[PDB]
Formats: sequence, structure tokens, C-alpha cells
Amino acid sequence: QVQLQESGGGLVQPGGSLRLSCAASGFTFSNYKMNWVRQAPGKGLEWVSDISQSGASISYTGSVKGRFTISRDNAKNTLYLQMNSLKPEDTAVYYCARCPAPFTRDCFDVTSTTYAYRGQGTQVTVSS
Amino acid sequence: VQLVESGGGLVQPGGSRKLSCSASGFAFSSFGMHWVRQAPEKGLEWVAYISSGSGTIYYADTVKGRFTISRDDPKNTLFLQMTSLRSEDTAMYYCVRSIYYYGSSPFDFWGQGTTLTVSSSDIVMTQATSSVPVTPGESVSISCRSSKSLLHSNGNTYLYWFLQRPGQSPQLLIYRMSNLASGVPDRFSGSGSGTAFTLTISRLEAEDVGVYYCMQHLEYPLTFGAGTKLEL
Amino acid sequence: ATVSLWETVQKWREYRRQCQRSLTEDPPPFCNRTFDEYACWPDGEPGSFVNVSCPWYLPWASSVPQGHVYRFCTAEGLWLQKDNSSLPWRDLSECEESSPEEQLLFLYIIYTVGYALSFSALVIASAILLGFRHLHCTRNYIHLNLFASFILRALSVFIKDAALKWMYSTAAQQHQWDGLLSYQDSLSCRLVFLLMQYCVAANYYWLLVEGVYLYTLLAFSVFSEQWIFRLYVSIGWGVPLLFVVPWGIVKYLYEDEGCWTRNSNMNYWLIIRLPILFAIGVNFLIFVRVICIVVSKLKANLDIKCRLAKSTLTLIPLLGTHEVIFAFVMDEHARGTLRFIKLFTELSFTSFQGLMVAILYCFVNNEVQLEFRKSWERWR
Amino acid sequence: LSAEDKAAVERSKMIEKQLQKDKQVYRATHRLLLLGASGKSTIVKQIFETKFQVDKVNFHMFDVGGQRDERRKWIQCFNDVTAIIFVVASSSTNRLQEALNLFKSIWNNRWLRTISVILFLNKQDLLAEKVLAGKIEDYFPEFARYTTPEDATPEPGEDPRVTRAKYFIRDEFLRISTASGDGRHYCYPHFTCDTENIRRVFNDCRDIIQRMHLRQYELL
Amino acid sequence: SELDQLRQEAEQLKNQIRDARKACADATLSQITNNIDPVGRIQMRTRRTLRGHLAKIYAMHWGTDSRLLVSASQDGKLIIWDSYTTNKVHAIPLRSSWVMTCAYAPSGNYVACGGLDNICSIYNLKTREGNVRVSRELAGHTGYLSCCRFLDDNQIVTSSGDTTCALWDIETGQQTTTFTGHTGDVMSLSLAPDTRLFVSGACDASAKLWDVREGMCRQTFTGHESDINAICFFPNGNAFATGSDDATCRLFDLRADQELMTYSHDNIICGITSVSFSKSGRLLLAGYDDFNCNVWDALKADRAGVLAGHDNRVSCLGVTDDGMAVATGSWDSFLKIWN
Amino acid sequence: NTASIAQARKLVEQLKMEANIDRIKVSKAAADLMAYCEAHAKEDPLLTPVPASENPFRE
Ligand SMILES: Cc1cc(-n2nc3c(c2-n2ccn(-c4ccc5c(cnn5C)c4F)c2=O)[C@H](C)N(C(=O)c2cc4cc([C@H]5CCOC(C)(C)C5)ccc4n2[C@@]2(c4noc(=O)[nH]4)C[C@@H]2C)CC3)cc(C)c1F
Repeated sequence: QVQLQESGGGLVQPGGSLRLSCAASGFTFSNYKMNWVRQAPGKGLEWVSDISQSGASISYTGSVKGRFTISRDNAKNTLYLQMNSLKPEDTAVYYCARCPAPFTRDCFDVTSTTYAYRGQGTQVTVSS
Repeated sequence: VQLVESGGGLVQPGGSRKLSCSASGFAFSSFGMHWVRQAPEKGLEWVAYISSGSGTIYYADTVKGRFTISRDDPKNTLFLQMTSLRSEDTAMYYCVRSIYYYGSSPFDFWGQGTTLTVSSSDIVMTQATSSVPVTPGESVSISCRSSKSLLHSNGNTYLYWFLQRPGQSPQLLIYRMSNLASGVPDRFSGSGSGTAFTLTISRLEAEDVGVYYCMQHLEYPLTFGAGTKLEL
Repeated sequence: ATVSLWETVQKWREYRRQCQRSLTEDPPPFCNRTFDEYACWPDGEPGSFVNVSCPWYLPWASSVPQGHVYRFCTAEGLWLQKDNSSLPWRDLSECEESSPEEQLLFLYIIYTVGYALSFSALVIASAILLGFRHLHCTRNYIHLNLFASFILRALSVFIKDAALKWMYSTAAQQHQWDGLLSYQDSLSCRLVFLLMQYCVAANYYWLLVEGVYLYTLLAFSVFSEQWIFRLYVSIGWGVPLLFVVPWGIVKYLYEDEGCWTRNSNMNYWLIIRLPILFAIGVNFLIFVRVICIVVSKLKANLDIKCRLAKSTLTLIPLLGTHEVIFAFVMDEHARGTLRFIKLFTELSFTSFQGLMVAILYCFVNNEVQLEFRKSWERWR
Repeated sequence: LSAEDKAAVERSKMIEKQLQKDKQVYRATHRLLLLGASGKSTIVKQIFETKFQVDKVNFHMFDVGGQRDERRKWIQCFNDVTAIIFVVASSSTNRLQEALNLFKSIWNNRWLRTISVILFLNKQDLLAEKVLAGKIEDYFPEFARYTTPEDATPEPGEDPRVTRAKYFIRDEFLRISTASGDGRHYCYPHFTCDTENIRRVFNDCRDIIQRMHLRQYELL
Repeated sequence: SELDQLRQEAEQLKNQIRDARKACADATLSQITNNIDPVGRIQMRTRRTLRGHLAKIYAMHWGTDSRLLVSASQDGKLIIWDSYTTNKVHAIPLRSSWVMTCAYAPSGNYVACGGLDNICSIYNLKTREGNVRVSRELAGHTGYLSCCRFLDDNQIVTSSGDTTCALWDIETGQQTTTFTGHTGDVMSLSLAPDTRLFVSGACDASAKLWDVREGMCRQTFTGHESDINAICFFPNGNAFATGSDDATCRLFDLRADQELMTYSHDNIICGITSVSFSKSGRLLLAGYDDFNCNVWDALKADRAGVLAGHDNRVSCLGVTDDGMAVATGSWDSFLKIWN
Repeated sequence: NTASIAQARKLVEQLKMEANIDRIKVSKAAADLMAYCEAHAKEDPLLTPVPASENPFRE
């Protein structure tokens, strides 16, 4: 069964740091490329970051270049997102979402709250 | 659903006519069309056949050259141009719809026909009986014999059975020796093997008295039987 | 010198006819005025030594004008025979001894090895475009009978030079030359020559058809594939027939001799050379237009030297555009003996052109190699 | 030997003749897929489907607005299309990063790898006035290191900041298109708005048909 | 929150289901099928080739007389094929060019189709007016149709790409029932032999065994790890096979309620798109995206055969009801028929 | 947030209804599958090659 159990995240100080994670079970984690997807309160889901199968090719969205860093441990079958210098517009519910096909590059996984290869996600709040 | 023939009457021999068949109620351009006539005190016999798209035309041997069949697919109309008429061409002429795909039911619809009178090898389908007396209720069985085994290689015994009620267009009963046509009630049945054929009306009732014709369809020219008549 | 035995037996025919039409009105002059099919003889006289020139039908005929073959008929009516026979003293120490089957034998072997390798490469290409059934399209059908046309032209050239090899072998040991003179007198010779000229015109017009098909792929966006394919097969095969058989009949009517191969009035060779020149010129026009389209696509692509080089170098043998560098008739290459190297390179490229299209349009086409790889994996 | 099966084979030959006529009308029609996140009521002036005609060339437009947003299974069905007319609101929240990911997923999907994409950037006046009164630089930090290309034609009338943002979005789509591509399909960006954009779709589709016909002769 | 204790309860229920599946998992099908002989190198080969379409063939369904066969292509055509003599019977033009499915009725009278137009259209073949007519135009799904199968002459079950299957009454024209519970697009369904409980494979790697006469998902199978592209019930109706984009087939059992066999291979990195069993239930045929098909042994999990052939990806695959032939249909406009 | 909890309630209802079924042991089910394949191995024309005398796709 495709299971994506997230971890880490909550209230945090603006300017601070955080590292949230996704333990991915039920599939060969190395065959898939992974994404972090976020949903701001009120706004719809938007993409944050991609990491490929070997972890070589890597991508971020515009708004968080340099501030975040994605990594994957294919041995532990888990997906890490290290966030640094978080801003109050970056509060959202975070989602580890795998792209639906093995061994490919294309991804279609930011859909209208219906994409079953995407975990329950963690609330991550930047406030004071 | 609708075929009307036109152009009958009485013609001096040697002359020429054109029988027309206006079709309405079905997509005309995808049907082989047959002309089948009947001498006024005899049984049916086949005249001609134009295919769908007019790319294959067969005639009977007794009209081969004298008649010419064509069709106007925009006008939904069938044409029989009859030249050099004889005394034997005095007949009731019939325009028969007939589609040929797999599992199709050819010879299923028959126009009213026209009377066209003149005033001055093959498969032989041996009909079994001229006439047979019939009361309601029984299982009236009437046979038919071929001069050549109608069982082909592909297992399709090309024997058709036709009811003709008196004064009515001869409608189809059974296609390919075992299959009931559409609208035919269940009481009819067909059986037999090559050169041995049997129509059986088990549980007979009325609106059934007619002449039963036994059409070979293994090869052209399509020959019928002399017909067996039911009675009361 | 440039004289062969073909036109030599033509001149021997002309020599016999004029010498016959002269000696049938000879005055009375003891040998007679007999024609031994090798030398004319006038009204001979008893004890007379006739010293006539060498007969001009020889290949070495211009070489000895100052000499004179001389033969002396005695008063006994027959000259100095070798023995008791009817042969007179026909001694040829004065007329004693360059032909195009020696002067161009290097050129011969290079263009026949070019046509041989092209015939092999095109029959392999025709097999590799017919026997896969995935490669079947309108484009590969145009290529396919283009390949058939190269086969047919190379077979024309093979049958031509091998037939002359057989005829010079069967008349090299002989001098009576009779089947040759009756060969050129025959209509079978003219039918074979007309067939070869048809093969040549069909190859040039199938190059024209390839050009116009690639042009109507690029330019005419609105077209029918079916009707214009039938039209292009007709342009490729029938239009060469449509100007070859008027040429054949007008040469049959008006310059009948030489087995149609003398072309003195240059208009007659001109009416078969012009539509081939029209193919070459229109095909160059299409070559320029297609390379202009490719340059447009490359300068619009949001390093191009390699791609232009590959494009032009794969497009030239497909369209026959190389013949544009000698489509102009200059006739001034007879100064510095560059006419020989010009004829060399033009027959050489015309020979190798079939090989070049068979390797550039089957054997390095990626779709044919994909068909090889996928028919090899499902063969294991 | 085909007793009345001859008439069935004759029926099938008539079927094949009708399908030959349908092939002649099928390949003469250019299927193209309008995919966006109006640009369509400027086309019928001469709900899913559309058949129009430009310079006696049949174009065929299918809109997919009556599906869900899970695109990955029904977009495979357009592999035989000639072009995907991609529409992005050039002043998008950040919907246009979703547009970039959608374009990248179009561009790299293993059945759309022979499909060129006609890229339309609507609402360029909205982006012009937004950067005028401004936004976009907050979403994109890579926009600071960007210079307007010298070959980029300035649209006469608009600000230089409008041009640099405009051609930034265009060249960024081009960078995502050409980061992985074998030359088998290209991207044709334009800028709409109002008048007839369909001439650009005509010219584009002619470019795609010509590049396909050229590289199937190994000329590209 | 109360949503949190509901998710805790759902997690406890997944634990209870996984424990119950583990308790009844004594010996896998690979274990107790070592004592059976394999099948061998099966040289199935192309017998006919139905080369008539203009575009890619997206689906196919055999007749129940094992002779006729509907192919639906995306040139807007749906043409019945007489397989025995490779000649056409009907060539039906459609409304929308994008059909993604077809279905031949078991009575032989109707043919369904449907696609991106969100409509299952039912054409009547046996009309007495000549040409085929669209007999019914069922329009209630909100997404594209992906598969459709006739239960009988009167009622049709469809699956769509809006997470719903649906049982429709054709004579009235609306849904007798729905089947909701998927979380992704339902790419295929497959009926049982007794036509009382079918399965559906979807885009959430979960195959559901539904009940037709009720409308409730009675069993739910989670073995796969990508979008299930095809499903086919086993010929006795106790098991079924699936296949996905994860390059695997999976034989599940209904009564054992879990996955029995995973048909994978190292050289297979392409997703698979069409599965069917042979009449015995021994050869699991499975058409892939690498232009091939594979004849797996449903009990040895070995690649018993490899169907060669097609020049673009196979897209549909169907075994006759007498098990005589296997028809594949690909994106190269060709149907192949294999024995 | 209310559609979410209604979806959550129907998901938990579905899992309660789906957990509460009997399950035949996998050895017995796979024995039934093997017995079905072995009983009907004589009828299928794919693993048993039917000859050309009654294989209707051979011409
Ligand atoms: C090498 C070479 C040779 C030549 N060359 N130049 C000439 C000839 C040839 N020539 C052509 C073949 N050979 C030849 C002969 C014997 C050979 C070899 C090699 N080994 N052996 C043993 C050989 F190469 C030959 O000498 C012939 C002798 N000629 C002809 O006027 C001549 C005879 C002739 C006969 C037939 C046909 C009509 C129908 O029936 C037929 C029996 C088939 C005759 C067709 C065309 C013919 N023409 C032409 C011709 N001019 O060139 C050709 O090709 N044709 C003018 C017409 C275009 C004198 C000039 C030209 C080039 C450019 C070249 F590179």
C-alpha cells in the first residue's frame, strides 16, 4: 500500500529553521522521484520541490531558492526537507507527494486535494 | 421498412420497360438488391442481383442480356430495364432487400411487387410436396431436397425458407437453415443437413397458411423450389 | 584518335555503297572490277599494277595518306596468288599497323564498378524497404521506385557495354562484320537503344519527382496523398516515355542510319537532351528552395555549419543536383586536357549516385535501423 | 471458395473505400489541444470540440474543460495531436509556477515527446500594469540576474521593465523546454492581446509539419 | 480534533485488516506451485492482422461468439471485425473522436463506447432499418469514461475518471446505482463469470470488488504501487489479476482477500496496460508499453512466452471466450490475433 | 473541513464493513486456483497447441 507518513513541523520563529520529513513505505522508494507540495491556508496546493530517482537532479520553486534544501535517503526510504529562514507567508500544510510513475520525469501531483500518492501532511506555522 | 415497385401493366412482346423500386425507411445504399419474379400460376424464381455500391451484378440465365438492373443510391431507387420481352416474362416482380455481412439476414424484406404481363449447370431445389392439408395445433413438417450439398466449408448451410401468405409479399422465415428472422414467431424451426432439409411449424396456429419456398443460396443463380402449400 | 569498330563498320557500309554506286558505271578497260569487301578495284587491265590509296573506312585510315596499296594483275587474268586459288595478290604492307575501349578503360572500370556496387546497394535497399511493411508510406514508395529507376539505368549501362563486349569479341576475330551491319540495320538494335534512352530519362525524371514530392511536402500544405502519389508515379515513368517515343520516331523517320546513333543534326539530340536539362534545372531550383527552408528553420531555432553541411550533402545525391556543375555545356575543356577528367568525374558521380542514395536513404536512415533492431530483438 | 462470403468481402471492400476517404479527410486535419490553467472566442469568428478553417486548412481544436485536474491519464490520448496550444496567464498564489510544471510534465512525458507546444501568454497588459504599479520579483529571485536579449524585439509602447519581465517568462519557458529535448519537438511562444492569434497557430503548425517532414528525410 | 480520532480509528482498522491478512498467509502461491510442470516456450504467432484503422487503437472487446471483435480507435471509428476471415462488418463513425473504451454486448446486439466526451454511447447493430444507430447516449459521469462492460442486453456498467463506477439501465437511460469509494480515476473494470460482483482497478493503486445488486465495495485490495491500468477476473471468479504503471502484474484472490503473486521482471521497466487470462486460467497475458506483450504463467510466475509484433505500444488485449485466440491492439492502428 | 470529516466517516465505515469478513487461508485458495487450472488445462488452445485441422485462424 502506498503510505507516506510525514513527521516534523509546527510552530516556529520567523527567521528560524526546521527540518520536516516523510517516511515512505509500501513502494520501492528509489524508482520514484519525490516532491514537496504545500497548501497555504485558503490558497490551493502549490508545488515546492522536486528530487529525482538517484537524487542527482534537484529543483525548487522560485520563492524558496536557497532557503530550503531537499534530500532523500533511499536506504532509509525517507524524504527530508530542510527549511531555513522561514517567513510568515510560508506557513502552510506540507505534503510529501511522489510522482505516480516509476523511472519517468513527468509529474502531475498538485491536484485539487485528490491525489492518492500524497501523505496527510503536517501543519507548519510561522508566527509570533 | 418500405419498398414500392412501379411500372407494371400489359406490354406487347419484344418491347422494353423499366420497373422502378422506391425504397424508403432504410439506408438504401448498403443493401444488395434482388429482383425475383413469379409466374402468375407458378412459384417464384430469381431474376437479378445488384450489390451494394453496384460493383457486382448477376443475372439469371433466362434473362441474361435481355434485362439490366441498376440502382440510383441517391434516389434510393432500383431499376430493372427489360428489353426483348417474351411470353414467359409475364410475372409478379419483387424488389428484395438483402444485406450480406456476417450473421446478416438477407432476403428479409420484400416489396409489394408489380404485375407485368405480356400479351401476344444450376442447383435444383426439389420441393417435396405440392400441397399438404393442415389443421391448427399440430407440428406441420415439410421437407426440401438439394441437388448439391449446401453445406459449404465454413459450415454455413445456405438454405432459406420463405412464407408467402396469399396475396402477400413473400416474407423470410429462416435464414441459413436454422436461424429465425426478426419478427418471426417462435413456432417455426429449421433443421437438416446437406441435401436434406426440414421446415417444422411445431404448435401450428392460424395466419400461417401460405406457400413455403426453399431457396438455395450457395451459388448464383439462386434457385427456389416449387413451393409447398398449407391448407385448411 | 577516338575511333572504334562500331562507326568503322558504319564507314564500311558507306564505303561499299559509294564504291558500288561508282563501279556500277565503270567504263570498259585482265582482272575484272570486283569488290572484295576490303578494297575497291577499278576496271583492271592485263599486266597492270593498280596503286590505289588505303580505303578510308579503316581505323588507321588517316594515318597513311602518302602510301598506296598496289596490286598487279597479270595477262593470265589472276594476280600473284599464294597458291592455286581464286584470291588475287591483295598485299597490304602499306596500310599495315586508339580506340575508345582502350583509351577510357580506366574510366570504364571505375564507372562499371560504380554501377555494380550501386546495383547491389539498390537491390538491398529495395528489399529492405519492401520486406518490412512498417516502412511503407508515400515517401518510401517514391524512394522505392526511385531506387528501381537507378537499378534500371545501371542495368541499361550493363547491357549496353556487355553487348558491345560480346559484339567486339564476336567480330574481333572476323572482318566480314555481317551481323553487325545487319544488326544496325535491324530494328531490334533501335528498340534496345530506345529502351536505354527511356531508362536514362526515367532516372532523371524520378529525381525530378523526388524533388517535387519533397517540395510539395514542404510548401503545399493542402494536398491529397493518394491522387498526387498516382500523379507522381505517372510523371516519373510516363512523361519520359512521352518525350522519348517522339524522339524515337523522329529519328526513325529522318536520320534512320547508325542505328539511331549519329545525331548529326543537333536538334534531334537536343530534343532528348532538353527535358533532362529541364529536370536538372527545376531540380536545382527545388534544391535551392529546400536549403533555403532548412536555413530558415535553423536560424529560427531559439553550430549550424555542421547541420547545413549534413543537409546539403545528404540532399545533393537524392536530387541529382551535382550535374548542375556540368549542366552548362561549355565545350572549352579541350585546352589543358581537362575534358578527360571532366568526363571522368561526371560518369563517376553518375555511377556512384545510386550507391549514395541507397546508403543515405535506407542504410543510415534511423527508421530502417530501428526496424533492424526491433526485428533482431523479436528474432532471438 | 466464398459462396455468399464474396458479398461480405465486397461489403468490406466498400468499408475500406470509405475509410480511405476518411483517411484523406483525417490527415488533412490538424488536431490541436487547448490546454490552460479567453483565447478561444477569438477563433470561431471566421463546447469541447471545435472545427475551424484557416487558408483552406482544417484545424481541429479540443478543449478539456470538462475533466478533472488529474491530467496524467487522459492526456496520453492526445499523443497523435499536432500541437498543444498551451495557455498561461502571464500575470498569475503563483499559478504560473504550476503552469511551468504543467509545461515541463507535458514536455517530458514519454508519449508527448513528439508534440510541439504552441505557448500562449495571455494577459500581458495585466502583467504590464502589475509591474508598472508594482510582485513578480518576489516570486522569482532569478529575475534579478536576468538581462533582456538584444535580439528580442521591443513591443513599441511598453516599458523596459515590461519587456524584461515578458521576455524573462518567455525565455524561462524556453529554458525548461530545451533542457531536455532531442530536437524532435519545439516550443513556439507568442504574446496575445484581441486580434487574430490564429495566424500564429497557422504559421506554427506549418512550422511543425515542415520540421517533421524535414527531419523524416534526415535533413535535421 | 475529531478528524484526528477518526484517522486514528482508520489507522487501527488498517492494522486490523493487515493483521487478518497476515494470519491467513501460510504459504504463498509460489511455494505450493513448485510441483507443477511449466508451460514452455510458447511460440504464439500472428495469425491475422486487422489493418483498417486510421489512428491508434485505444480499446478492443471480443464477441462472445469468439469471432466478431470491436475495435475502437481515436480516428472517430469503431469497427466490428470478423476475425476468422479478416473482413470488416460494420464501421461506425462516432460523435467525439476521442473514445477510450468499447464493449461488445454478450447478446451481440449492442456496442458501447465512450471517452473524453464523458458519455457511454450504445449503438444498436441488429436494427431492421439498415445502418447502425446510436441507441442510447448515457451521460451522467463528470469525467472521462475509461472502461465499460455489458452485464446483459439491458444494463451496462461503466467506470469513469471521476472516481466512480456506475450501473446504468439502458432502457430508461440513467444510473441504477453508483459505485464511489475510489480516490483516483478508475481506469478499468472487469466482470465476474456469474456477473454479480465485478472489480475495478483505479489510479490509486487499489482494486475494489464491488457488489452489483447492492452498490457497496465489499473488498479492497492494495498491493500495487502505481495507477492500475487494467484488471481482469480469473475464469472462476475467485481471483483477479491487475497491472499498473509499476511494471508489475498482481494476482489477488477475493476469498483470501490479499495479493497472491507478483509478476515482475528486471528487464521490465515500462508500465503495463492490458491483462487477460487464457481459458484455463494458466496464461496471464499482459500487454506492456515496450511494444511487446508477455505470456506469464499464472502459477510459476515465469515469462512463458513473449508476444512479439507491434510497432507502437499495445493498448488493449482480449482473449476469446473459447480461449482460441488472443487479440492485441496497439497504437500502430493494427490488431494482431495470436494463437 | 466538513466534507473532509464526512469523507473520513464514510472511509471508517467502509473499513469496518470490509474488515469484518471471513478469509479463506491462502494455501486453500491457491490450491483451489491450481486445481481449477489443472482441471481445465485440457480445454484451452493456448498452452495445449490445437492443430491446424480445427484451429480457425490458419488458412
Ligand atoms: C569507356 C567509354 C566509352 C565511350 N564511348 N564513346 C563512344 C562509344 C563508347 N562506348 C560505350 C561503350 N563502349 C565500350 C565498348 C566495348 C567495351 C567497353 C569496355 N570493354 N569493352 C569490350 C566499352 F566501354 C564504348 O566504347 C561508342 C563506341 N560510340 C558510339 O558512337 C556509340 C555506339 C553506341 C551503341 C549503342 C547501343 C545501341 C543499341 O544496341 C547496342 C548494341 C546496345 C548498342 C548505344 C550508344 C552508342 N554510342 C554513343 C555513345 N558514346 O558513348 C556511349 O556510351 N555511347 C554515341 C551514343 C551516346 C563511339 C563513341 C564513352 C564513354 C563516356 C566512356 F567512358
